[PDB]
Amino acid sequence: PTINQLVRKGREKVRKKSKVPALKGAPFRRGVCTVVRTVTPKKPNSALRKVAKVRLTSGYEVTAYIPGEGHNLQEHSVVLIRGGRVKDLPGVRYHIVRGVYDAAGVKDRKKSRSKYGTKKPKEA
Amino acid sequence: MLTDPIADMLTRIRNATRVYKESTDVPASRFKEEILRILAREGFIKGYERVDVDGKPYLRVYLKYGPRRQGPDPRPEQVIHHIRRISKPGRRVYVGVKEIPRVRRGLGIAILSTSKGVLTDREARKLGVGGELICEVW
RNA sequence: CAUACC
RNA sequence: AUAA
RNA sequence: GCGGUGAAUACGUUCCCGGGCCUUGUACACACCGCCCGUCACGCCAUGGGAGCGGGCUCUACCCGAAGUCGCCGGGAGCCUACGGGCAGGCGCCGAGGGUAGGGCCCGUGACUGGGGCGAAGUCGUAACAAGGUAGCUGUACCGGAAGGUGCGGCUGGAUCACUUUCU
RNA sequence: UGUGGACCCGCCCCUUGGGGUGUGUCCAAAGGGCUUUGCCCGCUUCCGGAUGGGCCCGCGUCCCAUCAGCUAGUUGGUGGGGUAAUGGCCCACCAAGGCGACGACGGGUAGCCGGUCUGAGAGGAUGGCCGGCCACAGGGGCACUGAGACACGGGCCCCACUCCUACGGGAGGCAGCAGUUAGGAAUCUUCCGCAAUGGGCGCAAGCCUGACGGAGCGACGCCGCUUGGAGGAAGAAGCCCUUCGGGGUGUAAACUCCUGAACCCGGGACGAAACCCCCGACGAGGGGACUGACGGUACCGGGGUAAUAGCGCCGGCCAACUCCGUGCCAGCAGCCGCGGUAAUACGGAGGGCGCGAGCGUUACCCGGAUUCACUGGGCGUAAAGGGCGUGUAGGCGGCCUGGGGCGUCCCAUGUGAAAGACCACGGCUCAACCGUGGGGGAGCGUGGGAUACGCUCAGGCUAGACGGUGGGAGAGGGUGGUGGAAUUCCCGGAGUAGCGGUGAAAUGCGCAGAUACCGGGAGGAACGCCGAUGGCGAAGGCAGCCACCUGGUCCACCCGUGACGCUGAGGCGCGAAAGCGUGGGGAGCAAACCGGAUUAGAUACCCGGGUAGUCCACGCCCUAAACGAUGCGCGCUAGGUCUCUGGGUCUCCUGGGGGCCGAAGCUAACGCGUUAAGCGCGCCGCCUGGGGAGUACGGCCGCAAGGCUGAAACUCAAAGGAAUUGACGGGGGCCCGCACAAGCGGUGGAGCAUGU
Ligand SMILES: NC[C@@H]1O[C@H](O[C@H]2[C@@H](O)[C@H](O[C@@H]3[C@@H](O)[C@H](N)C[C@H](N)[C@H]3O[C@H]3O[C@H](CO)[C@@H](O)[C@H](O)[C@H]3N)O[C@@H]2CO)[C@H](N)[C@@H](O)[C@@H]1O
Ligand SMILES: [Mg+2]
Ligand SMILES: [Mg+2]
Ligand SMILES: [Mg+2]
Ligand SMILES: [Mg+2]
Ligand SMILES: [Mg+2]
Ligand SMILES: [Mg+2]
Ligand SMILES: [Mg+2]
Ligand SMILES: [Mg+2]
Ligand SMILES: [Mg+2]
Ligand SMILES: [Mg+2]
Ligand SMILES: [Mg+2]
Ligand SMILES: [Mg+2]
Ligand SMILES: [Mg+2]
Ligand SMILES: [Mg+2]
Ligand SMILES: [Mg+2]
Ligand SMILES: [Mg+2]
Ligand SMILES: [Mg+2]
Ligand SMILES: [Mg+2]
Ligand SMILES: [Mg+2]
Ligand SMILES: [Mg+2]
Ligand SMILES: [Mg+2]
Ligand SMILES: [Mg+2]
Ligand SMILES: [Mg+2]
Ligand SMILES: [Mg+2]
Ligand SMILES: [Mg+2]
Ligand SMILES: [Mg+2]
Ligand SMILES: [Mg+2]
Ligand SMILES: [Mg+2]
Ligand SMILES: [Mg+2]
Ligand SMILES: [Mg+2]
Ligand SMILES: [Mg+2]
Ligand SMILES: [Mg+2]
Ligand SMILES: [Mg+2]
Ligand SMILES: [Mg+2]
Ligand SMILES: [Mg+2]
Ligand SMILES: [Mg+2]
Ligand SMILES: [Mg+2]
Ligand SMILES: [Mg+2]
Ligand SMILES: [Mg+2]
Ligand SMILES: [Mg+2]
Ligand SMILES: [Mg+2]
Ligand SMILES: [Mg+2]
Ligand SMILES: [Mg+2]
Ligand SMILES: [Mg+2]
Ligand SMILES: [Mg+2]
Ligand SMILES: [Mg+2]
Ligand SMILES: [Mg+2]
Ligand SMILES: [Mg+2]
Ligand SMILES: [Mg+2]
Ligand SMILES: [Mg+2]
Ligand SMILES: [Mg+2]
Ligand SMILES: [Mg+2]
Ligand SMILES: [Mg+2]
Ligand SMILES: [Mg+2]
Ligand SMILES: [Mg+2]
Ligand SMILES: [Mg+2]
Ligand SMILES: [Mg+2]
Ligand SMILES: [Mg+2]
Ligand SMILES: [Mg+2]
Ligand SMILES: [Mg+2]
Ligand SMILES: [Mg+2]
Ligand SMILES: [Mg+2]
Ligand SMILES: [Mg+2]
Ligand SMILES: [Mg+2]
Ligand SMILES: [Mg+2]
Ligand SMILES: [Mg+2]
Ligand SMILES: [Mg+2]
Ligand SMILES: [Mg+2]
Ligand SMILES: [Mg+2]
Ligand SMILES: [Mg+2]
Ligand SMILES: [Mg+2]
Ligand SMILES: [Mg+2]
Ligand SMILES: [Mg+2]
Ligand SMILES: [Mg+2]
Ligand SMILES: [Mg+2]
Ligand SMILES: [Mg+2]
Ligand SMILES: [Mg+2]
Ligand SMILES: [Mg+2]
Ligand SMILES: [Mg+2]
Ligand SMILES: [Mg+2]
Ligand SMILES: [Mg+2]
Ligand SMILES: [Mg+2]
Ligand SMILES: [Mg+2]
Ligand SMILES: [Mg+2]
Ligand SMILES: [Mg+2]
Ligand SMILES: [Mg+2]
Ligand SMILES: [Mg+2]
Ligand SMILES: [Mg+2]
Ligand SMILES: [Mg+2]
Ligand SMILES: [Mg+2]
Ligand SMILES: [Mg+2]
Ligand SMILES: [Mg+2]
Ligand SMILES: [Mg+2]
Ligand SMILES: [Mg+2]
Ligand SMILES: [Mg+2]
Ligand SMILES: [Mg+2]
Ligand SMILES: [Mg+2]
Ligand SMILES: [Mg+2]
Ligand SMILES: [Mg+2]
Ligand SMILES: [Mg+2]
Ligand SMILES: [Mg+2]
Ligand SMILES: [Mg+2]
Ligand SMILES: [Mg+2]
Ligand SMILES: [Mg+2]
Ligand SMILES: [Mg+2]
Ligand SMILES: [Mg+2]
Ligand SMILES: [Mg+2]
Ligand SMILES: [Mg+2]
Ligand SMILES: [Mg+2]
Ligand SMILES: [Mg+2]
Ligand SMILES: [Mg+2]
Ligand SMILES: [Mg+2]
Ligand SMILES: [Mg+2]
Ligand SMILES: [Mg+2]
Ligand SMILES: [Mg+2]
Ligand SMILES: [Mg+2]
Ligand SMILES: [Mg+2]
Ligand SMILES: [Mg+2]
Repeated sequence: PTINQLVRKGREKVRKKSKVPALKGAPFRRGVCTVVRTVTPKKPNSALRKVAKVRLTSGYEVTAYIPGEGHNLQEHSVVLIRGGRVKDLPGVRYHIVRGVYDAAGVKDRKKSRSKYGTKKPKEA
Repeated sequence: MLTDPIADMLTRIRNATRVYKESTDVPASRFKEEILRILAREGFIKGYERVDVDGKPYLRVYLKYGPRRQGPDPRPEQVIHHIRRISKPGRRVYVGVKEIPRVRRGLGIAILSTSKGVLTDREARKLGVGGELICEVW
């Protein structure tokens, strides 16, 4: 635009809306499972995907994903969610922390251990 | 109407050179003329002169180019590679002496208008003033 | 090729 | 019908 | 594989099937057995309207009004006095807040209800893309399970021109 | 008592209530200690200093205009009250003012700053440690006492909450240090000491300081440091791979020697010299004594053990590949994407890469993002030119001269605290950390100067703009009038068996005589040829002919005015079609509708009917593919050719307008190219990935239908433009083939053979 116009109006700065209202800003948020489900992916994917509907201390009902091959979450399990969209299930934006609260660490896992949250296999 | 008569000239010149005219006519003003004085001095033109078209006063500028060149396209190098208005109406640009720009590491000039009169970049800095930055030429 | 329904 |  | 006997017909290129070259249009590229549209069914999600309930903030008028300063009185109507005056007390303005009436705004909740967006392989047709087989798109108006159709006018971002002929 | 000060009135200087001066009036005090006639500490009044404050002003300080009007102590006056002091701070009376698009009023959000993070910078984000200011002390008011408070550990009252209660009544206030509990993803010891520094009172000795100096917990952060160092096979074992030869882990290990974190013993701090006391004088100066929380710590000396390694990753981006398991499952995934039986992408293993007392994850800020572009973007077709005008504010403005000096530039000077940031030299063994010094600094204040450009004032000019005179072309607009062709209907004539319509038909019309044909009439609507390669208009749009009314325009003369100019948020007007209201009209056409066909169906295309509507007047509506999908103005930059309309010396020259081709140049390309999409300047409008959505909400407008303005949640990795090569078309053109056609013999039926 003309300068007189920038003078008159000006450039409007950009607002950047969150990808993840885990309120507080906070890194994570605790909630309870109010159902464990299986979900079908989309696009060129097929499998049965473990999710939970969680009701949060944020006072928010969001659907989290339950990573790992084995999971132990039930229709009253308390859990810690943590943000991280699952690319295939639309509307699944947060992940669940494996190793915190009711959620068990993955079992007999030896590689990417601290995600999945499993201790250190012990011997000599 | 003619809103900026300086840009008109600056441009009039830019236009003429890109088709390699021998000379071009700008309608005349002392201030326009006081610029051509510098263009001329610093080697960008061959000089100018007050001609007179249809009984109204013009400044004929005499343009200056390179030598003919090699390969396809023999059109010569331009002397005024580049020439552009800095300060304009509704955006006047003024600079302190500590802010007069080094154009192309001095390979080009920057005419500016001070209370000691119209002057090159080197001229004002080595003379201690600042003013309205008119235009870069390189 | 591997699948899905009538 | 669906995926390559 | 081999010899013996030994024909008919071909005007023509309009139709049917394939193929070559040039050109045009294209939303096709696993290339028309392509692409694609909308209703509908199943499922997940956020959301508009909403009678009525619960809560907060504010404004206008009227009324009650603590504390406290300030003002008036301070009286044979209490205390002190050097008679000048002080104090106690009393009234009044203001005044936190409260209440009655009307209005404006903000959040929760909610019977009922409208559409939305997503989710390999459910249903109906086939609107669009090739002149998409009635050029398309468009403002508006009416009509129809659905894409849509028709009127009127506009645009070219239409191939250029001889009964309907869906899907892959 | 009156040094002196305060108050009224007068006078001088000053210029706001500052400083003198005269009369009048008013106003002072406190004692205490001794080494006891002199010192120490106090008290009183006045003047000055220092330090700390109050108040006022210029400029700067987030988002929403889907918040455009706001204000009654409101705005000013006079006189009062009040205060340390100005002031509608408060009060009475008087005037009717004050503020707002330069964003008032309302709403939303927020303590502000030095600084901090990021960034090449401009910018963006932030205000956590520390320092400055402000505000608050359960919530709301209020004053008292004081130099100072409207007072966190002071007072009163109202409210809410906990506690005591003999039922009337009382008591509390951690957002001081610790600590408990609650909420949360999450945040410390109910520690030590007044030794240092600082504060309060005291003459002092001292006392009081949860200020503070220290220790404690937490890898939370930075910095430093260790888990060893040199030798050691042509290369153990195990695990891995293999072309069955081998190759890998790998000098790694074992093992040889060497230092010696941990740990033990001994010495053991700096921080602390003042206050006090003595000589001198209670001064300067000299002498003396006391004091350590941290802490038996830091540090120094001797003794001395081979003595923690994790986490992430290895499809591309992005350093690092091989087996097994799995089979669109189980799973991965920041984006693109991996997995459907040979997965370097999933799970394990060997190996490898990267960091390492850490390594990853999630969250948030800047960056890359010139992706809000001032630096540093765009709008013909990708998102974006307002439907068009007229014009308000505002922005911008030709040539010459003079004044001023607002902008602009320059010199000097004041301010820019410390911390932090930059550089040097230093202190802890280094660093982290800290000390000393230097350097820079935006911005504002003052004094002096410059005057080109911008501004303003005063003159001047004619080249921009307008005017005058003469001449022109036009479907430009409004009103009245009028012309012929056709369709339809009505009357008459003649004439008889159909007409119509389609791919084929039917519905339909026709013996009450239609269709065709002739003559007469009524009407409604639209104007053939001329006619486009045309013209006019700002756009929408405008075409029979005549007249009147009226708008724009172009040329010649170079006559007049003298910068009067451009653009233009709001406003106001105009605005195809459809649609609406009130009357009128109604030939033809025709949404809806009623029928006939077609079809698998056919709520369609085809056919026969047909209402609104199409027409008029008046009033609304305000939209569009309202398109050149290209805002208006001006200047500049080869030419050729066709055309419309002026002028001139009329083979041609010179204007205005409409096309085509093309120089330079531009463009992603297509294209544009003196009718720019080139080169430039002024101004307006608009864009910021797709969907949700031109939706919801709010406002405004409308009789309505709706229009204008116009989001968010949620959701995707695309959506797009141009071109390229194909393939394709129920697109074109050209052309073949027993492809059809022209022929002659077959199969399909029968019985059987053979294959399925
Ligand atoms: N998101 C689609 C929106 O709704 C419509 O599309 C929606 C429906 O029409 C459509 O339905 C299609 C159907 O057309 C088609 N013939 C069959 C198909 N299985 C369906 O698909 C749907 O349903 C199945 C389960 O039944 C889901 O697994 C699948 O994800 C979903 N797309 O599925 C869509 C919802 O995902 C509009 N056409 C479209 O324009 C609009 O964008
Ligand atoms: Mg993430
Ligand atoms: Mg992984
Ligand atoms: Mg063919
Ligand atoms: Mg050939
Ligand atoms: Mg071809
Ligand atoms: Mg070819
Ligand atoms: Mg081709
Ligand atoms: Mg098809
Ligand atoms: Mg609601
Ligand atoms: Mg209420
Ligand atoms: Mg009262
Ligand atoms: Mg009272
Ligand atoms: Mg009283
Ligand atoms: Mg009240
Ligand atoms: Mg179709
Ligand atoms: Mg088809
Ligand atoms: Mg089409
Ligand atoms: Mg309807
Ligand atoms: Mg449509
Ligand atoms: Mg219809
Ligand atoms: Mg049409
Ligand atoms: Mg006296
Ligand atoms: Mg006196
Ligand atoms: Mg005076
Ligand atoms: Mg006096
Ligand atoms: Mg006295
Ligand atoms: Mg005494
Ligand atoms: Mg002072
Ligand atoms: Mg008043
Ligand atoms: Mg006063
Ligand atoms: Mg007053
Ligand atoms: Mg405001
Ligand atoms: Mg605050
Ligand atoms: Mg800042
Ligand atoms: Mg940048
Ligand atoms: Mg803090
Ligand atoms: Mg702070
Ligand atoms: Mg509290
Ligand atoms: Mg307290
Ligand atoms: Mg808790
Ligand atoms: Mg102390
Ligand atoms: Mg002390
Ligand atoms: Mg070694
Ligand atoms: Mg030793
Ligand atoms: Mg040894
Ligand atoms: Mg002491
Ligand atoms: Mg002595
Ligand atoms: Mg001494
Ligand atoms: Mg060892
Ligand atoms: Mg690599
Ligand atoms: Mg193998
Ligand atoms: Mg499985
Ligand atoms: Mg495998
Ligand atoms: Mg594979
Ligand atoms: Mg692998
Ligand atoms: Mg990977
Ligand atoms: Mg960078
Ligand atoms: Mg940026
Ligand atoms: Mg852009
Ligand atoms: Mg388009
Ligand atoms: Mg566009
Ligand atoms: Mg336009
Ligand atoms: Mg409009
Ligand atoms: Mg438009
Ligand atoms: Mg205008
Ligand atoms: Mg103006
Ligand atoms: Mg001006
Ligand atoms: Mg000027
Ligand atoms: Mg001047
Ligand atoms: Mg000045
Ligand atoms: Mg500083
Ligand atoms: Mg910096
Ligand atoms: Mg050092
Ligand atoms: Mg320093
Ligand atoms: Mg200054
Ligand atoms: Mg100055
Ligand atoms: Mg001067
Ligand atoms: Mg003048
Ligand atoms: Mg005239
Ligand atoms: Mg006309
Ligand atoms: Mg008749
Ligand atoms: Mg007869
Ligand atoms: Mg009949
Ligand atoms: Mg008969
Ligand atoms: Mg007839
Ligand atoms: Mg007749
Ligand atoms: Mg009639
Ligand atoms: Mg034309
Ligand atoms: Mg035109
Ligand atoms: Mg048109
Ligand atoms: Mg006229
Ligand atoms: Mg003249
Ligand atoms: Mg004159
Ligand atoms: Mg209209
Ligand atoms: Mg109409
Ligand atoms: Mg009507
Ligand atoms: Mg009628
Ligand atoms: Mg009809
Ligand atoms: Mg019909
Ligand atoms: Mg009607
Ligand atoms: Mg009308
Ligand atoms: Mg002629
Ligand atoms: Mg022309
Ligand atoms: Mg070119
Ligand atoms: Mg090109
Ligand atoms: Mg061209
Ligand atoms: Mg131009
Ligand atoms: Mg362009
Ligand atoms: Mg727009
Ligand atoms: Mg969008
Ligand atoms: Mg969007
Ligand atoms: Mg609309
Ligand atoms: Mg609305
Ligand atoms: Mg209404
Ligand atoms: Mg394309
Ligand atoms: Mg073809
Ligand atoms: Mg044949
Ligand atoms: Mg047989």
